[PDB]
Amino acid sequence: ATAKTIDLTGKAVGEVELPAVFDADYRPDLIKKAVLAAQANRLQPYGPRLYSGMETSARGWGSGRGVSHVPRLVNSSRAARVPHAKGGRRAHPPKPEADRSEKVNTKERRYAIRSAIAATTDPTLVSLRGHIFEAELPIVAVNDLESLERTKQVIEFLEAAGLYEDVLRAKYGRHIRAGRGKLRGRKYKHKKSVLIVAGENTPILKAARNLSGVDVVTVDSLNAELLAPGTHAGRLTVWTESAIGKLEGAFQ
Amino acid sequence: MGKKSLVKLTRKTNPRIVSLILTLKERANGDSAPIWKDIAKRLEAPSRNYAAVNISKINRHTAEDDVLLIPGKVLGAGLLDHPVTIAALTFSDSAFEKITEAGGKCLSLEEIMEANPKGSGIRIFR
Amino acid sequence: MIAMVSKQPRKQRKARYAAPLHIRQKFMGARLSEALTKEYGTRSAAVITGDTVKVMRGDFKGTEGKVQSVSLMDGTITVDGVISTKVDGTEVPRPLNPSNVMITKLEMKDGRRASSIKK
Amino acid sequence: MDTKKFRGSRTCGGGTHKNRRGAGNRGGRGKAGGCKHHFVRAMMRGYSYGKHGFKRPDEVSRDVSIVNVGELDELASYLVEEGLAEVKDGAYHINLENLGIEKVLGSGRVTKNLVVTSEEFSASAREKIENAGGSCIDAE
RNA sequence: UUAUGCUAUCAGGUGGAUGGCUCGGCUCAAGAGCUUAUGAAGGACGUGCCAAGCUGCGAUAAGCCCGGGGUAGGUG
RNA sequence: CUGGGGGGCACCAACCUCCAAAACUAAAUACUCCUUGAGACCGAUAGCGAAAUAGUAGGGUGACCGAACGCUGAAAAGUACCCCGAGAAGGGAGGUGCAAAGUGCCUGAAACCUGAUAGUGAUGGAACGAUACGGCAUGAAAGGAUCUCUGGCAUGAAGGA
RNA sequence: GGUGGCAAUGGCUAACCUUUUAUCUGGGCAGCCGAAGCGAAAGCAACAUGUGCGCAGCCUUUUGGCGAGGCACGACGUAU
Ligand SMILES: [Mg+2]
Ligand SMILES: [Mg+2]
Repeated sequence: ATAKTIDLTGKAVGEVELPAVFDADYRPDLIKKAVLAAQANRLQPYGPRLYSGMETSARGWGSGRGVSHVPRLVNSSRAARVPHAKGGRRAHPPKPEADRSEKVNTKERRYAIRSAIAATTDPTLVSLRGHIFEAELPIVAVNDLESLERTKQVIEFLEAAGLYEDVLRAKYGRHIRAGRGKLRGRKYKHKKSVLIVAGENTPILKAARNLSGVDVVTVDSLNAELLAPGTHAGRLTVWTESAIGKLEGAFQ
Repeated sequence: MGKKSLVKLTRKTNPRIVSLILTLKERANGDSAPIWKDIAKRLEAPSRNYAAVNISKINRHTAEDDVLLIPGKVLGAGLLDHPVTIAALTFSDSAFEKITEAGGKCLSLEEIMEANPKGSGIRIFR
Repeated sequence: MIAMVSKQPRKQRKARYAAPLHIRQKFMGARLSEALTKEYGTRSAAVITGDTVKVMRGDFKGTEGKVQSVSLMDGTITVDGVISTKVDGTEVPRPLNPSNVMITKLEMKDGRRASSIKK
Repeated sequence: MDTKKFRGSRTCGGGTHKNRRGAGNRGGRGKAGGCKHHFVRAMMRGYSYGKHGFKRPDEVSRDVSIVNVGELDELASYLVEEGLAEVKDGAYHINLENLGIEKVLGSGRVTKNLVVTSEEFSASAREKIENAGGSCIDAE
């Protein structure tokens, strides 16, 4: 329905009627399913080598030799080729031909996306989910927001709209990860601040890009990860008039 | 509501069903009407065996201006002749259009439980 | 020059470890003093034997002196004044790292030095 | 099976450790043991031995699509709404070869006036169509 | 001061587990794809100031000449 | 050519359809020695047999089989001088370093071995322990203070002299 | 089996294209299952409720009445 529109100076300069996507009921399980399916589809095959631990010609000694019945080397008494022998193969390892992609029907995936979009209207879900804000949900901005081209201007707008403390929270929450993930490329653990939505590709997708936590996307690139990080809806977001225009029958 | 009904409640995932079950038991205690407790025990059954009722069955059995509780979904297959009130858990779009064209209403279980405190003349279908 | 497709620690450490010896000249980089940077337009420079440095980190914060030698493979420089003593007693140079020093006087003798600093 | 349910069970739900050896604890591989020692199971599954009948070539055979008169009658308004049918002088002129149906059966009631053209007609379908005042044309 | 011993804890020896680190491995994707009688791939022998192995090289033997890039050190 | 073939048993007829027994021809595809990128992959008995002086040491007449071995510190500052000793062994004292981390040197478990402390012990019977009561030793932190010990008073179920 | 989306005007797409690097958004009606069965085959082609008993639930004189789903009949399609 109606929501206040705020300019880059922070003053309400209109009252636009929201489309029917924003008016839907919250369904955690559908969002869960959609996010899990997409994260499963990102994955990448792995597994050991084809003949690992088995390139050998070991034979058993049989009985009467006073020892066990495992295969041994032909010119020694060292066991080989079996899963409980040192250097032997592994029983049931991962396989590169295993297919781990998940399926979700288009109707229920769109329904979960609508449910997640309508969740950003509720102040309670956003507030308890982690963020800090002092604005009137939902936040809607005039279409000149796509014209901003320097990060300083975006920071000025965020400060004037009461959404900069979340950006600072994400900046100072960046912290080193624990475990074997540091050595493989995942050195930090990040935080999610704010999502900016624009109708069409503009310089705003390049200006509000370096700001910590902020993810900027166009209306034709919304999925369930962006709106429910970790399968929890209630992500702070900003829209524009063009983005509101794009969502008359977007996911219905 | 022993541990048995608590387990059957814990299996569910959709929040609206859980809220319906709890509020139905509360309202049943409030009005001393076993209708709401019955509907709660029906909604708490396995999800595979819910009710799916076609328009033809309602047309076959009901009469002019009845009130109907369907703990399931009403499907559109058949022809509806006369006005009817069908408060069901969900409607398909064709069913909604047919009931609206006939001149009836399609109100959820919350609306029926709020409007009528006792169900003085409700007919359960399946 | 190794783009953002080198975000893996194994690749970065391979690049820094097995580098061609003409790339190890770039790792001898140190900040310039204010006058040097505002008269050459480069925020930094490379350290070469014969110039005066000001140590900024470690046990010798603030001590100045010339650079007495540079080794490409090791990646360390040697400075006047900064020394360590043997058990029997013999003052020895202590190696440092050029990213812990500041250049205050450049040594212009090559002629190609000015072009080498910038462009 | 649930592997974690059986950490510390040894046999893992099989009884003795002398079960779960190989193919001899199943009676053979595949549908093996047709009628010596699996005959009762063979008859109950639906794998009884025998050959019965013949087949005609698929070049000549056809599988006709069907539609009953009740179905065709009930959804006639939607058919004219989609522009499939036609409503000249009241009676519905509905052609079955544009839908994709090659035969009209007769289960159900007919009350509206229908002028149905198709290839095939059961006798009862024709009787029900013409007892409602309609006409049927053998479409050629 | 009850010897030879038994049980438990502590200090030390031997040993190399656990933890932390890792220029290595493995899998997938995108590219690119022939060479040799103008003597190839592979091998033997030699080649360093002190040089045994590996790597490179061929009696011009960890190497020679020319053009570009690079700039103050180099001698696997 | 007024010819020939085909239309899932052979022949006849109608109808439909094509022109063998000579030749070439890009793109869409397959693969990975190799180059680049990525990873809910392994992390030194794992991952390739090999974190490569690894197809090596070694084993077989031969076809061929085939290992183990990573880590000082920020900086060698890698123990000056003195005494013992046959000593370029090694020990003591004395130094370097935040810290010996003292060279195959990060941390440094158990089995096993040496010493010390507590209990017991040369008249004594065994699955090495569970439960209750005592001796001796300990009981700083993390455990108790109407808590531990000893008694008085009030109510007291089953039972009950 | 437990939980869900859609629902006779049924459900789902496959390869692939849009990939802007493997995600993702939007297309993709070829096809599969359901919708009519019986029969070796040629072939033929059914109840969109006719009757009764009655649980839940509702009404009621607390005894009876209505009674979805359930059960039992009747009628019909085809094969012999
Ligand atoms: Mg292995
Ligand atoms: Mg190994």
